[PDB]
Parts: sequence; structure tokens; C-alpha cells
Amino acid sequence: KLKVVATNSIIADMTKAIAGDKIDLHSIVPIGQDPHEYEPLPEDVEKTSNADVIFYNGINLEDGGQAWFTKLVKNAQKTKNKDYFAVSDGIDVIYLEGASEKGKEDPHAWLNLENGIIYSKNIAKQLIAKDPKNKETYEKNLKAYVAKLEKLDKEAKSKFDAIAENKKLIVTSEGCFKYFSKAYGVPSAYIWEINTEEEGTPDQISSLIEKLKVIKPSALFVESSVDRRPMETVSKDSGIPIYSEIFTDSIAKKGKPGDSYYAMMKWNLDKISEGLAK
Ligand SMILES: [Zn+2]
Repeated sequence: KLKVVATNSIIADMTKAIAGDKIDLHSIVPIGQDPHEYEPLPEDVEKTSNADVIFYNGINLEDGGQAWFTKLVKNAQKTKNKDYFAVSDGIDVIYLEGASEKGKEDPHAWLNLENGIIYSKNIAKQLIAKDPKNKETYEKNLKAYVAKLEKLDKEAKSKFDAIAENKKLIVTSEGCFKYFSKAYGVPSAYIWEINTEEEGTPDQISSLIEKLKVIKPSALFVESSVDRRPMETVSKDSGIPIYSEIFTDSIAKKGKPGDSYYAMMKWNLDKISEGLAK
């Protein structure tokens, strides 16, 4: 069987949807952990060196010049577009605020379901290239998975239609909602823009508190992969309740609602729309 390594649980889950029984799949970043900065364990280094295919997000999630995945593949003498593949290739890239330069991308493309489809098609193409005798399975599974994601994307495009503009604001700890905000017409705000920044100074909390006095949503949200303390402080100081945990940089643990890319996005759409409509 093809040996496949994925950098995190979101990419690994998309790969499972395409490949099912046919591959030997290893996922590096544990569920619930930050995928931006991680220290691979010896088993991760071994599996990466022995893999036939390595999938990573790209666009400044784990692949900055000094970032953990770049070091891993360079130490292993692996080559981009031969051994390892950025599943985000082909998306319309959004950058960090005020930026336009390579290396300053916003990585969170998968929160737009159109980009989840792009990721999945890229995964399927590279699995078919390296394991052509399972093409029938990969293509069949891809076609059904894409159809399912497209139906959810159509739902997402009208999910927030009944909510007034003066309370359409998704508030999370990390500024990970740019692609969702652009695709689905719901602006977003944050404590820290990206996880490599300082995660929750009193000044960052104060900046968000001041923003929430201008546009005041009925709910805040907190991601499954961050320390909740900063958002608990935002909630206490603003009086706006945390409505639900949501899934941004990780799927949920197995058996918990949201334990796949599809299920985490359905969860996010339901919980965010329900909380904002209060
Ligand atoms: Zn993130």
C-alpha cells in the first residue's frame, strides 16, 4: 500500500475520504493541537522519510522558512512536487492584514468549502499519480465527497441571510476566518491574528473589547485548538457569552461531533448561525 503522511488532522481526514482502505496514512499534528508550530516526534520523522506521498497545507501554515515542516522535509532531502505537495495549490490566496508578500499568506483557506474541494481534488490527483491501480476508488470517492461538500457550500452561502448586518461578526481567538468571511459574507474579528503571534496579551484583549463596542454580536466563539483563557476574559469584560466551541485548526477527537472536515464545517455553520441569531 501507498504510504501517505499528512501534516494535520484536517488534511488527513480529507485524504481518508478519498482513499479509504487503500493507503497507509499517518497524521503528524495530534487532534486539538496547534498545527502552525509543532515539534515532530521520532515516529513522525521516520514516517515522513519513508512516505511515498506527503501532504501539507502550505500558504504559511507550517511552511515558513524556519517553520517546522520546512525543516522536516529539508532534513529528509525531500523535494516539492515530487515527494511533498501543498494541497492549497490553486486557491485564491488571502494574505495577512496589510500584507501582499510571499511568506505572509493567511493559511486558513479550508474554512471556505470551495477551498476544501480544491484541497480534496489535489489530494486525489496525487494519489492517482502514485497509485494508478486504485484510480477507480479514488475517483469514485472524490466524486461523492465533492458533491457532499458542494451541497454544504450552497447551504453556507445562505446560512446568515436572516441576520442583521449590525450583529454579523464572528469573534474567535485567532484571526482564522478571513476565507470564511469572504466566501459567506460574515465579517470576523479576533484577539491575535495568527497563532505565531503572542497569544493573548492584555492589550490584544483590550483592542477586541473596544471593537465589540462598535459592532456587538450576540455570541463569541472559542476554537478547540487554543487556550480558552483569553476569550473567557473577553467574554467577562464584554458581557457577551461564549456560545460554543468551534473547529478551526483541527477536527474533533474521534467520536465527538465535528470529528471530520465535513462534520466540523457543518457544526461550525450550525453553531455560528444559531449563536449570532440570538
Ligand atoms: Zn490557525
